[PDB]
Order: sequence, then structure tokens, then C-alpha cells
Amino acid sequence: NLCPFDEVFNATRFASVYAWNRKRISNCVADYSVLYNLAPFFTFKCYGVSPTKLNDLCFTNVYADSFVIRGDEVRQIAPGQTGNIADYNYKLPDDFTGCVIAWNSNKLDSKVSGNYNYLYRLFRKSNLKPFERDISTEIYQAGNKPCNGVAGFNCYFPLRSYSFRPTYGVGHQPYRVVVLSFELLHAPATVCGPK
Amino acid sequence: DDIVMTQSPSFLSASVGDRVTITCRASQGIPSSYLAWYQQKPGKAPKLLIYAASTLQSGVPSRFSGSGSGTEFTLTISSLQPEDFATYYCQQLNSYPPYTFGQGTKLEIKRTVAAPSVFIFPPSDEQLKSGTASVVCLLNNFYPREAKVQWKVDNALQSGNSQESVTEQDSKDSTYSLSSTLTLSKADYEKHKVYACEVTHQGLSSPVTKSFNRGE
Amino acid sequence: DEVQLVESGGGLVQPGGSLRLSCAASGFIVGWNYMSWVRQAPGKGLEWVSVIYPGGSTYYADSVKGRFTISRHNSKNTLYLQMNSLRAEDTAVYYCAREAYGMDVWGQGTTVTVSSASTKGPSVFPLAPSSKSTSGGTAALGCLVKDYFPEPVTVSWNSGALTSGVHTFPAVLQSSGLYSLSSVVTVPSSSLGTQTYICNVNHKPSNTKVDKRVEPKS
Repeated sequence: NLCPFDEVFNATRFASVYAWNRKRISNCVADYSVLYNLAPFFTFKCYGVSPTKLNDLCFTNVYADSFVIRGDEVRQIAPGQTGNIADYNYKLPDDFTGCVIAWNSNKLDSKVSGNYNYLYRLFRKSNLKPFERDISTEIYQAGNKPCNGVAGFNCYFPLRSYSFRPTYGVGHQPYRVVVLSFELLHAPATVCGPK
Repeated sequence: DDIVMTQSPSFLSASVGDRVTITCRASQGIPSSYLAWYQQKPGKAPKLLIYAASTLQSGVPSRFSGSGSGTEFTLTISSLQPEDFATYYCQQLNSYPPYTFGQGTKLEIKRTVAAPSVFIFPPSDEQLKSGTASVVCLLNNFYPREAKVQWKVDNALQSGNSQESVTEQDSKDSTYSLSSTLTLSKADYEKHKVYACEVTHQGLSSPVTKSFNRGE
Repeated sequence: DEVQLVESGGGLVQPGGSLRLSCAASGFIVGWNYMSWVRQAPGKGLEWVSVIYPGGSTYYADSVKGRFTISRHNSKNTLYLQMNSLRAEDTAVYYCAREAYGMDVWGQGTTVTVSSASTKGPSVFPLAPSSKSTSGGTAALGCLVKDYFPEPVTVSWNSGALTSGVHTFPAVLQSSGLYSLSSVVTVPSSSLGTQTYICNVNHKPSNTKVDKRVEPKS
């Protein structure tokens, strides 16, 4: 039957970007015309395909990755980008073929007392490969001498919180992001639109 | 546009033992984790005082303290020490460059008001033979630093032809001195007769004018 | 492993030149940290220049875009800033810093001056004690130290015998690209006939030592 897009888009709780969620999708009909929820700042850009007549193609599988980032960082979720999120949290392949859909969620993920639940990775020695997920919380060793799980000089916790308050600028307001990746191999196409 | 940080006040004079607060205001609301406060003394590198707008850097005396959230953050010294007289810059280290700084707040010593002793100097004949004329006005040993020097040539207010310089606060009496130089060509210098610098300061009930005439 | 950054490579160049500053670190490892270049122009504030991430990515201020390149040699544990197509506005003291919880490790700084002006010794002119009346018994005299480049210059009075009452002002950078300075001293008026006043000016780059004696005029 229908693909569980509302399961991942209209979902109540989203993930921290370093622990970005992945929802494999197969064996269903995909209606893309409903992904426009008319949220405040709706972003919908695709690579390798046109958003229109998208219910016209079929794919072997479709991956729905979801997370929350800061409003400025939505630019980093794109092929061939460097930065905070692209290097160490979520890396798109240079030949990415799919769509990126993001929207402002200041009304959901911001509390006046400040929301520190969402996290992102600050410290990492090397860039992420595309679609890598690093969930390690080992203390970052920035010095010559080992940390042994203790924060301090030359020894930092690798993650930092986002600090979402409603009155912050739009750049720093929370944004909910779903990246749909279209996989097509020499196998039956299990994800289709109408026709 | 960009994320701009504005420090109030630019200059601030206090006394030893005083409670001091410096305010840093951001153009748009930012996470409090972004702020850092730095202290810099003349000729030396900046020193990290506070990060996360409230967390005290190790080795910093406990009298320093930071607070704030949104668009207004402050740094405070509970009891100001003689070694604390320096310039303090506020900073924001956010997830994507640029890292922006405030303009800095200079912390100077508080003393009693002192009017300047005003002197004028005609260009040396040595210089006049070089083809340029430098007229120098000296405001000596005044407090507070805020003062205005008005050049008048034949009663014409002169603009755009003068630079001025102020000394560091005196080690002994904590005053300032100011030197102002009005530069003309020898040809222009001989085209006029009366040269005067008019000084306005808190310690003077009226503006003070010192002047000479070309040709004694 | 006493933590510090030591910087070198700065100096004097005409506009359009190149200069490679280096910043050697001990105490931490540069390839593993966020490393930033920050400059401060004379009498001005701090300005962020560039940054390199541990993962490799580099970012630059808009002012240096396409002209500056940040880098690091891991084996020597050294950060580098290469400056090409240099301009007069890049004149500043350049610091390197490590940033984890604010920038906590700062280098000493190295000075970059970019100017088309030639090295010139100052010309010392006298500022004679006032020809006209006095301020109760205190006179002021001095030396104008004009048209020199680069900084610094040294001014002493009476070869050092005269120290109190002296004010050597910070130099102004004139529109000609050269520096002009003023050194004044306040003395008793009575001394203006019997006491001899000389200002001694030294400019190391131009190899200039000039003693100018200041006397009442006419």
C-alpha cells in the first residue's frame, strides 16, 4: 500500500543529527505530492531528478534520513559542502541523487527555558564518509597525552547541544530535515508512484 | 546581515575595589555558549577570561564573572584590582565563521578632574625652509580624557588638515596629554596671519584659546 | 610540554608582496584542533582572519578571500598562513590561537607592515618655548619628529638627564605613509636662559641619531 511518509515526516520526536535516523523504505506506493506540509520555511530541492513527475518514477529502494539541525546549517545538507554538519555529522555524496526537504520547527523544538536535548558533533579527527553515522561519545583527545574518559585540558566531550530558544534568530532556530535517497539496482523496483 | 557585537561603554574609568560591569550586545539572539570574554594589556596577547558567557576559565581570579542570554551579555569584576586595568573584548564563536568580536572596552583609572595646560607652537624656521608648516597644539596633564581641539586660521574653522594623538594614562598622576598637529604648505601658511587652537574640556569653565600671529 | 604557540615570519613588504607566517605549537597537536588566525591593526580591535578544522576544512574572512591560505605541517606540528597580493590594510599584529572552549591558547604575535613607503629617517624640528607670555612660571618646549618610516623611534631628553615632565606621544600615520611624532617637556620658565635642552632621536632602521637643541626663538 502507501509508503509510511507520515511516519517519518509528521513524526513527533526527531533525532540529533550526529545520530541521524534512517528509515529504509520498500514495497509501497510513494506519493510525493503530499510532502508539502506548508511549514514556515519549506525547502524542497532535488539532485538527479525533478520534483515534478516524481510519482512517475520507480526505485528499488528509498531511504528516509531525518534529523534536526540549526537553521543556518540547512545549507550544509547538500552535495559538495563543507562545514560543521557536513564534515562530522551528515555527509551527502558528491553524486547524490535524491531530495532534501527541510522546514522551520521553532514551534516544536524551542522552549523559552532553552532546549538542550538536540546534539551535534563538534570534535572529530577526520571527515565523515557519505552516509556515515558516528555515535561515539569517547572523550576527544586533542593533546599528546591520553584522556582516560575524563574531560579537561586537551580532552573534550565530542558533542555539544544546540540551545534552541524561540526568540533566537531564524539562523539559530531548529530545523527538521528529511533527506530522501533513491537507490536503484539490478533488482525489482519495490518503491513506485502511481504508474 | 552579519552578526555584530557592540560594547558599551567604549571607555570606562573606575577605582580600585570597585564593582565593574561591561555589556556586550549582539545584533541577533544567539546561544549563550557562543560568548567568550578576553582581556588584553598593551603590548601583550589577549587572555581568555570567560567562555560559554558564564563559565570561568581556569586560572582566572574568581572576581571575574559573566552572564547573559539572547542579545545582552555582561562581564563583571566584583572588586577591581590594579592588575585588572586593561581592555576587554567580547567574542562569539559560533558553528560557522565568521567569528565576530566587539570593539573592546578600555578600563582606566578614576581620578579628580584636571584642566589641561594649553600651549601652541609656530612651525620652526627650519621646517618652513623645507616647504611645509606644522603647527602644534599641546594639551598637557588633563583628566578626563574627553577634550576637543578646534583649529582656527584667520577665524576659519579648519577641518581635514590635522591629526591628533593622546598618551597612555600617566603612571604617577593618572592623567592624559594630547598633541595636535595642523599641517599646511609653506605657501598656504604664508597666506594667513592668525593661528589658534581652541580647547574645550570639563575642567575649563570656558573654551581656552591660545594663538600666535605669523610674524610674532 | 609547556603549552604555547610561537610565531614568526612577519615583517615589512610593499603592496602586492607575499609573506608566510608560521606558528609552532607545543602542548597540543595542531592537526587535531581548531586553529585560527586573528589580526589586530594598530590602535584597533581584533579581527578573525582564518580557521582550519581538525577534519581539514578551511574558512577565511571575506577580506582575505582568495589571497590568504591557512595550512599546517603535521610533522613539525606547525600552523601556517600564506599571504599573497598583500595590501596596506593587512598591516597588523597576527596571532595564532587554539579554540575548543573559547580560544584558550594564544601566540605572542608577529608584526606585518605592508607599505609602499621607503625607509626614511625622521627630520627633527624644534618647538621653542613660547615667544609670548608665560603660564605663571611653567614653560613647555619640545621636538617634532616628522616624516619617518617605519616604527619605532626613541626620544630622550638631555641624553637622559631629563625624565620627568616629558611626554612622547604615539606616532600618527600621515596620509603620505610616513610617521610623525611629538615629544614635549615642561620646565621652569627661569631655566629658559641658563638650562640647555636637547632632544635625542634614534631611528634604528634608517640608522639615524639626531640631537636637536631647542632654544627660545628670536
